[PDB]
Amino acid sequence: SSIGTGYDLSASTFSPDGRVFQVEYAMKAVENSSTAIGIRCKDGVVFGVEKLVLSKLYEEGSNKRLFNVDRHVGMAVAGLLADARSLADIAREEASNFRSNFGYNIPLKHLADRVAMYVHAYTLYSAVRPFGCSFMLGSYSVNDGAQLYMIDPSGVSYGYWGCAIGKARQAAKTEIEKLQMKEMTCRDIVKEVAKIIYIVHDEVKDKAFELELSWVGELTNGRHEIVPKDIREEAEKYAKESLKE
Amino acid sequence: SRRYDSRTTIFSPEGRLYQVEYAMEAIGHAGTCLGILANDGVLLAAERRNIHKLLDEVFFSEKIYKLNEDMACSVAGITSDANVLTNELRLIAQRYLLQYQEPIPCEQLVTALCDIKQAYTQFGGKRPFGVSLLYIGWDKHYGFQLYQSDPSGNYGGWKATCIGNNSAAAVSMLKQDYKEGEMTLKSALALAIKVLNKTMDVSKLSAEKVEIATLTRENGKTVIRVLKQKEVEQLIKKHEEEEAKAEREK
Amino acid sequence: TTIAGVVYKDGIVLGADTRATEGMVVADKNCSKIHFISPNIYCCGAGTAADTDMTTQLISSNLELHSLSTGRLPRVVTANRMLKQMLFRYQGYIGAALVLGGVDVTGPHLYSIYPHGSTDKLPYVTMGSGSLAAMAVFEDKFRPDMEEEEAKNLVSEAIAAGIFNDLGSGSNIDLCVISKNKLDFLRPYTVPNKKGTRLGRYRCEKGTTAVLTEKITPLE
Amino acid sequence: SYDRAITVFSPDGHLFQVEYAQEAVKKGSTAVGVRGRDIVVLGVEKKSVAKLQDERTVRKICALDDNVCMAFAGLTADARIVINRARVECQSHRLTVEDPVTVEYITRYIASLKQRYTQSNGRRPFGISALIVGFDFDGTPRLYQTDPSGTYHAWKANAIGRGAKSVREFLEKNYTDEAIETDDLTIKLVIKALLEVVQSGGKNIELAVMRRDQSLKILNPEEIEKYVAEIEKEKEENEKKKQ
Amino acid sequence: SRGSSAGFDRHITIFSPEGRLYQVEYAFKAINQGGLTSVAVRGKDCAVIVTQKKVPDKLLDSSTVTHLFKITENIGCVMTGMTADSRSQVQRARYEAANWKYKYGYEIPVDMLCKRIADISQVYTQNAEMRPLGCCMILIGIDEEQGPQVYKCDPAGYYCGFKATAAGVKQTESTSFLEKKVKKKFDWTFEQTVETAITCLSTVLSIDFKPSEIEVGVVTVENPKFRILTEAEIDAHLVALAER
Amino acid sequence: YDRGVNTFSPEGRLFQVEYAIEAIKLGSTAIGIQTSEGVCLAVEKRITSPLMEPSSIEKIVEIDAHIGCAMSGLIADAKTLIDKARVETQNHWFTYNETMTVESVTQAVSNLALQFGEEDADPGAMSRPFGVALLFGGVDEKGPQLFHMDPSGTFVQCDARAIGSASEGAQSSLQEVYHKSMTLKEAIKSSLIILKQVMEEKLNATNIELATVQPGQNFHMFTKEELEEVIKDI
Amino acid sequence: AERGYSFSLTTFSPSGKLVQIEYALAAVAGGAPSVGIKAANGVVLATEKKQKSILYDERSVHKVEPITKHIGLVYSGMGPDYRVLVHRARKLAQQYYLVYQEPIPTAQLVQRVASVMQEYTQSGGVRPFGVSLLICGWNEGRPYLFQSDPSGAYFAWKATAMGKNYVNGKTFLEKRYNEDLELEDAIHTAILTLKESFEGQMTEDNIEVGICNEAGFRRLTPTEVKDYLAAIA
Amino acid sequence: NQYDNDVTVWSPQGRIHQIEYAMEAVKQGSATVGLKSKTHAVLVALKRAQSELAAHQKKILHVDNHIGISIAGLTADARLLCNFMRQECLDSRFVFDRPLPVSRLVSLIGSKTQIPTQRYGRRPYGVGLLIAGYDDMGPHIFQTCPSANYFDCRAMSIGARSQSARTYLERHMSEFMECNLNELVKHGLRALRETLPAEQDLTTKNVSIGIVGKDLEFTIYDDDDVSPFLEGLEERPQ
Repeated sequence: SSIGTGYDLSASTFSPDGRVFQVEYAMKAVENSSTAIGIRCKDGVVFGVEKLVLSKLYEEGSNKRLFNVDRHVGMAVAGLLADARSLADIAREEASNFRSNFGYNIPLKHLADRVAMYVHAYTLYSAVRPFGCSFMLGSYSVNDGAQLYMIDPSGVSYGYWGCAIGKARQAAKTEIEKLQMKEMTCRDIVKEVAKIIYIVHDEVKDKAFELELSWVGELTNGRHEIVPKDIREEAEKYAKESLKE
Repeated sequence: SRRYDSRTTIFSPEGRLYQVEYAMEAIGHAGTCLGILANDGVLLAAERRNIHKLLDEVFFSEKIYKLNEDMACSVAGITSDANVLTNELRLIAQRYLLQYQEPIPCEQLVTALCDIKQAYTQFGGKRPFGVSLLYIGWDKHYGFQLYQSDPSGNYGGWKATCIGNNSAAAVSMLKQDYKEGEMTLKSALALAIKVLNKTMDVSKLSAEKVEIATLTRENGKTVIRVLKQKEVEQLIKKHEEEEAKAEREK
Repeated sequence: TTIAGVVYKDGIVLGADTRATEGMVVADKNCSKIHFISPNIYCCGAGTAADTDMTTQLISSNLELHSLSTGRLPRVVTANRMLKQMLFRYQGYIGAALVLGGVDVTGPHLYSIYPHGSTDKLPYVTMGSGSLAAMAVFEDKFRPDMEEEEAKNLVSEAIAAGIFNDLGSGSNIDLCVISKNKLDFLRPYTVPNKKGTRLGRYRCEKGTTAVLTEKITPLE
Repeated sequence: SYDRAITVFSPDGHLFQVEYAQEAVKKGSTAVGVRGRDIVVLGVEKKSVAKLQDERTVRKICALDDNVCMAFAGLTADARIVINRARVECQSHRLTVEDPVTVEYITRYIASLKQRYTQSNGRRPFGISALIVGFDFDGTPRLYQTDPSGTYHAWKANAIGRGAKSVREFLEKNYTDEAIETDDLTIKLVIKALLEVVQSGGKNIELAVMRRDQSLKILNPEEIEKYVAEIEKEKEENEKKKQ
Repeated sequence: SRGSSAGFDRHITIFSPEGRLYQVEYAFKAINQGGLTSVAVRGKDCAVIVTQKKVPDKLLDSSTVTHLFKITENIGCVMTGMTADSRSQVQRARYEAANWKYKYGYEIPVDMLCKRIADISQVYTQNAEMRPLGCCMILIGIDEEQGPQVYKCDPAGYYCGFKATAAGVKQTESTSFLEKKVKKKFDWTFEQTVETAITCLSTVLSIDFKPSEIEVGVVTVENPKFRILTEAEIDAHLVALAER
Repeated sequence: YDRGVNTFSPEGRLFQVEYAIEAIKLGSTAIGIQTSEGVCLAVEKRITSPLMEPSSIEKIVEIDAHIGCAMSGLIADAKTLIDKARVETQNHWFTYNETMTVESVTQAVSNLALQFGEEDADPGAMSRPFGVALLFGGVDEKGPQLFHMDPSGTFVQCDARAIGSASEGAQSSLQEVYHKSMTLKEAIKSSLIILKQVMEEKLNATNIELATVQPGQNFHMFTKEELEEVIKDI
Repeated sequence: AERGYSFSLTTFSPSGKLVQIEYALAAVAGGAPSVGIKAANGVVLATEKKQKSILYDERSVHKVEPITKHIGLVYSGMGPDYRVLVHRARKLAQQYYLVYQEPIPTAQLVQRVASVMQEYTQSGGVRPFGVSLLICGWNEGRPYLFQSDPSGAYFAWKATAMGKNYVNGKTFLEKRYNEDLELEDAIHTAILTLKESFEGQMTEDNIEVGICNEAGFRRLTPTEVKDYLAAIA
Repeated sequence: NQYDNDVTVWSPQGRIHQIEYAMEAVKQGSATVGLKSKTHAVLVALKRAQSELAAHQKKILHVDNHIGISIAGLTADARLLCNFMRQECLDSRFVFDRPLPVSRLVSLIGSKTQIPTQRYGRRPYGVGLLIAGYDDMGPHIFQTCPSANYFDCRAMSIGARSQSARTYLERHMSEFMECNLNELVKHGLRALRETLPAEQDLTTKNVSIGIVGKDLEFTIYDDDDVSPFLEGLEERPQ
């Protein structure tokens, strides 16, 4: 599971055992990133991000890892940040063009497929390098329901009920599988998200951190929004207190 | 990308182009081809590498390309590259003809192709054309002419020369036997038969192994003809009957 | 020019006249206006002659490529699509008026194709300067599911109507019969037109033309 | 198209491709040129005298215009390219400007061309050096030289090619206002310089001269033999009756 | 020779000294990295696809996990190998089909679709700038006259029609099984075909699957529209195998 | 081992730019002195043969009537930048009807700094940096100015500056003798002195070139006699 | 995003060899064998179409392909490359027909296809085709048989073999075959020279045959090939 | 050493060495600091001279009436980015007749600088920026890295020996939001000062100041126009 004899210098080159190591290395860059999770319930989708603070000099809300891709579509990223931003711009443009050409808000599965094809386009040639980030797209509509998709550096796109990316992926997933989100509401979910984040955080290796939270559902009339300071601090308190047990 | 680039248009530390020289090496392993100038014509004579019992023979020749109604050429190296270059030569000749409404001088045609080959040596990152050429022709400026070009886009005019396998030996032999201002098509034919007979690895020499073409001037028109196997055998027999004649004297 | 096409029980009958005019002067008395598209598809052409020639040849070529690749016999819809899209792309500047007919796996099919790229699928069509006469013949004497000889008679009648009532048309009548298992490229069907026999002999005898200069050139 | 940096800097600050080009020049036939008063002469060494070869087709002394001639050393093909481009520019100068062409101008054009080929993607430096010779309007005679780098300078006399250092030294020691006081003396100086590196002959020396508003004059081997004869005579009437 | 290498013949798609293309073979190996196996069988009046549906996590919307794709209303495909590459190739196939109908006025035949995709892959095989796709496409559909059709294309550029094929890990074994079961000469019916494919996959991996561990695509003469079976009907096919 | 022309060293620099800086260290040394009475530029010609006409060696050129430039290193590369500068001044004159500031010209030439590269570029783009150091000496509204530019593109104003092989020594010598109230005569004198110190050949009238730009006088290249009158006062 | 490698992948060795071309030829001399015989009144092309399972539908892909109505093709080497060359050859033929309104002479088609093959030995970012072609044709009364190799060179043959054991097939042809043969006898000796290698029972579905007389090129029906493979008919 | 020379090549551990090496170019530049009050945004920069007979490098550039920058690294890349920012601001005023929001300008810089970190033969921008601005959301200090990443700072310092400044700033953050202009520039100057040995200190020769605010367009002070700021500082002794 580690061949590096020139077989890992280009995305236009297979390894003798049928692998593309550049994509794997980009994935590894995602693995070294702070954890971000997203979870889908019966009236929307909620996002949570462990945003590591590298300096107290940085303002509150700097280096956001939560994006508005469209008025109905939110985005949570993990990995090389600039890449994530570029992909956010791509997603935005795709959604915009879809609206201009077809008249209505782009379906999430389609936006996912498009952006994912765009990502996959960077895993074929030596002229460019794969995106060092994975991202989640969340949306809600009455005609489609609540939807949550995830895309990795290879270009793979899947639909999820709950998902996580970054350092503590599997631990976060284990914490997530304890929830019955198919019956809970986003309201109840925010607390659980914050909770899982606070659990999964490693205060020893990583110093201070900031919690990012995102709504998108029936409570917001389909608009992807930031979690109010009130609900956010409530969930944080619930988390800190749940951490002492 | 920078990794896979073989860097074909690049100087070597000694100040030379490796791919051009290697191409010359490829040429060295090709069918022997020589040309001799005379006062009443000029000729090409070349070794045929396409000599197998099951070949069908549908063309006038194998290594003798007609370029123009007043000009022909022979080749040595990779044959496909030769097809490319010969096609281009024809194109050039017709362009000149369209422009000036008179045949292109031979030197101009040769230079025109050689600039393309040179261009291939200087930029593009492509391999050069592994081909040397011999040009025979006539024009109203310099009369009968023989030229030679290498894959470097370098060319020269000759009174006699050779190209291909065992070229150097052939050149020495030519230096011995040639006859400045005293050359005829008959004598030159004999010389060709001689040098070809010595340079060719396969001795005895059958017409199945050689290909001769002459360019001559008859009645205001230019005539280019490929010798039939019969005439060739006449020439060879003449060579042997002259060789067995000078060996009696001892 | 008068060209027509009809759909009968077993296939398709195409018809054309053979006059080619430059202005109001007959240049050709035996012009071929029925073009090969594919072994099962043929096309009559009116409008700008060179344009119909090149269009029809190009489509024939592309269709040969198509069938060569598919290993199957071409469909008429394919010819129609290629023609109409090419023609639309050029906005009527390619003056090809066409009667396209053939037999498929789906049966016989007849389209009329206009130079702007519009098409019509119809049991009977006419194009050209003599198209209204032929159309009159059709609208008077056409019935669905005709037999071969009846259809041939109808089409030849329409082409004749055009020939004798249009100054743009004349000379002979060409038919092309295409069925599920036969191809009758009759050329020409019947010449209802003849030059009258020469009453005189205007033959000039050797030496009657004065010559200033002669030059004999032997060949081989 | 091919967009790759061929000519780049080395850690010691050298342009290796240009140096190798200069080596290619150093493997070239020796070419020398001297400037006189009303005459300018250029002579080139080894003509690769195969004798089976037409000399006319292998001359290393070309004319760019009626005003300017030139010799070279290096890769003959590259030389052909640069020469023809120089010719085109010589005519375009006449088109764009009623006046003909100055030697320094065309020298500058050629130089800039080479430099351009030292700094462009995909391209490879011209492996030649040129001796440009001419008479400008106003009558001043001039000799310049270029280099695969793009640098160019004026000279009173110079040499390029195989053993350029030797002939340069000889010219340094022999160039006087006494020598080249007459045309026949300048030509003599050129032949004398060339015979100091050539395989000692006269059938291996090509010599061309330009003078005044007159055209370029190439010297036939008879005249060259005559000059080399008067040379050997003076080399035995001022060097024999002394040592 | 016999496994010799020279230059970059193991990095880009150029010839090895014995005239092989290593990168292509590596792509074939890259197909198996998915760890899945697909079976395709042609009947007398139908064509059937079946593939493992490995969903190791409940955090997934099974509904989005599929290797079965609709190329056209009457043309179905199964992909095996690298996922993203597979979806790329699926998009390309869809485009080629739509474009085909737009230009030629009739529905594209499976033969020509597969040939087209393969033709495209050959370019990746011959150009150095890009690497082959680590995927394998099997198309099924009903042609107008030739009956039911199963075709398949390679990362090498090979394509062919089959009575039965398979792709992935258990490929050779599935081929052995199927080529054994074809020689018998039995009434290749709808149920016979479905059961044949399912049992091929099952025995080759040995499972007696749940109806949620595989997915079955199908196309019939009576119903040419490519249909993806519900878990219910799949189970209905499962319980019928545990009777004889 | 071959890498791209736009590759960073682990230290955070471009190899090609640094190697170009190295390439300057072989160039003829040049001296510029800024003074309220004018700016002077002096450079050695480095004649390698008595056969070489030294008047065909110009390492000091006129950018415009109020701006001169002294160059060191690969002169062939310098010619391009000089021409670009001249064209720039003339365009500025054409558009605005007023002369360019020395800093503006310098900045203009400096804009062609790291304009090299392989992929993602025009087919007529530069493949490598310019291996040349420049000294611009001019006069404008801010008075006499002197700027220095290197292949990094970084340009800076200087009171007295030396470029070339003997850069360090000459710069030290300059530091020892410069004050913001010298006369132009003292400047020229000093320049010629330090130049003679660092030059390997004997300083004479046909061995260096010297040029001045003063507020009352356009760019002037000193003649042979004008040079002799100065070298006299060694 | 993508552009393209603009340098040659095929370069001269110091020995003077174009290594990639010779490796391509190595790829040819590893493929199923093919035979071509020119026989006075016609031409025969035949090849080993041996599948790898009974599952393969041999009635779907062919090795003997028509280029036009009077020209046919077979190959030895890599399939996909051959397919590319077939499309290209057909296109070239049709261009010729559009310009001259006359069926393309076999030699001209061979020359154009050979030019295409030569391009891929010098143009940037590509390897040469791993395919040798046998091209049969009927033009100007006479029959024609050519072979084109990956270098882009072509040769006219009276008869030849390519692929595995092509040397022994070639000798077999040199002895057990000559002129004045009718197309039938030629088919006979063609299946005979293919049988000098076809390891196993050579059935009517194990080989593919195509003919070219002055009535056009066509692929032989499996029935006709069975009748010929009855060591008779 | 094989994952060193191309930006398109990931290392086996999930890093891109060309980007990091590019980041190292920031540290080679003279230190610069930037801080904001609630009304003003201030850049202070330690200029730097080759020899004593050379002037001190420009460190602060004007972009728009409400936006200025301080550079650290390759000066050519700095001028490149500067021209880009100027053009974007001009475009915004041309089309909308309103000044371009600082955060959006920064976002544009991120987008532009990300591009060549993914294309073969391209290199990252070898320059770090501190951006001082004022808009409808008040004063702003931004930081841009060669990694194409950007940060909204409350205060920051970059360049050689800037860790000290970073520490000092990190101590006096709570004061900044209520400081007056003189005090703000003071703090910036002290932060810049801690980036020097005890031997050397600030001068009217090696310090540039840049201020923008609610009552002041972006302005650059140096030479004698800096003196009023310096002459009001505590002679911090070792």
